[PDB]
Amino acid sequence: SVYPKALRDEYIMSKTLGSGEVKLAFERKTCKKVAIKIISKNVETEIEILKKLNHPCIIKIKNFFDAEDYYIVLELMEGGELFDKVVGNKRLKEATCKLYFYQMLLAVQYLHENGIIHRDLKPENVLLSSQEEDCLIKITDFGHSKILTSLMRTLCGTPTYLAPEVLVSVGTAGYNRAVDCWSLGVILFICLSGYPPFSEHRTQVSLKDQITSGKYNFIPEVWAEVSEKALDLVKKLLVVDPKARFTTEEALRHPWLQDEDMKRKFQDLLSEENETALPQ
Ligand SMILES: C/C(=N\NC(=N)N)c1ccc(NC(=O)Nc2ccc(/C(C)=N/NC(=N)N)cc2)cc1
Repeated sequence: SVYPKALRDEYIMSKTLGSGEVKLAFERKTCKKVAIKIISKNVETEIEILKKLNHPCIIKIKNFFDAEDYYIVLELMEGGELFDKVVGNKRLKEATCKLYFYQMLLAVQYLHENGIIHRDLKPENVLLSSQEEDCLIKITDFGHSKILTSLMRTLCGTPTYLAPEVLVSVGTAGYNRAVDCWSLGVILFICLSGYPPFSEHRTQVSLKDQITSGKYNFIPEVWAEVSEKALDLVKKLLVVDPKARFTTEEALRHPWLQDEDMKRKFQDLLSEENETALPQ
């Protein structure tokens, strides 16, 4: 078939960047490059979540066309996916891990402050600003995300007729955001080590069983490279109990992230990006 005429009106379409599919396009008005995500026919709440969020490490929506398929126009991230930096047991300098992870933490912190849980954080959904190693990252893909109740309403009686399991669920309610911190844990583990914590590669233990026990695959030889501090943070994010797991605030306060050089590099990268006159 063809691209829709409203899209064609504003954009010249071009090569595939990835794949669900992402294409290169040029905005006609500006002659600048954009990315167009095509979702073959919830997207309208993803759009509405993305419209309202404003953070430098979260992807912005430029335009939207709901046609035969959906078309989401976004800023082009020249560095591609973090996934490509970590496949085939490739891995990043610990310093590069920290810079990227710091930014992931700020993004997810901002999400959680604003009542949004992402629910699908993985290396594919972390985009790099450039092909430089030191760059900005943005989190994308909010198609599984949730806005943070019926429980609160339920607890306004008088539980004369209320079922025990509802009363039991009160102990653990309101920690759904901790799933994001788990994922961040897994991504950090991968970035630091070049391999996955939980995997069916050369184990008899099921993936499910590995995850619910929290018994990640530790290969000391791969990790001898890595600081104890980095591994300590991983350990606090890969905690099975969601009430005990580190929050993004706790992670940002961890020794590993008290790194003024890393933080300066990030502030520098932001300035470069931003780049109107001000009173004084
Ligand atoms: C230019 C380029 N890579 N160059 C390179 N040398 N690797 C890019 C490759 C992939 C790439 N990926 C994306 O932009 N990926 C996205 C963007 C948005 C989304 C969204 C919003 N998805 N929503 C959804 N419901 N699925 C998903 C994936 C950007 C740039």
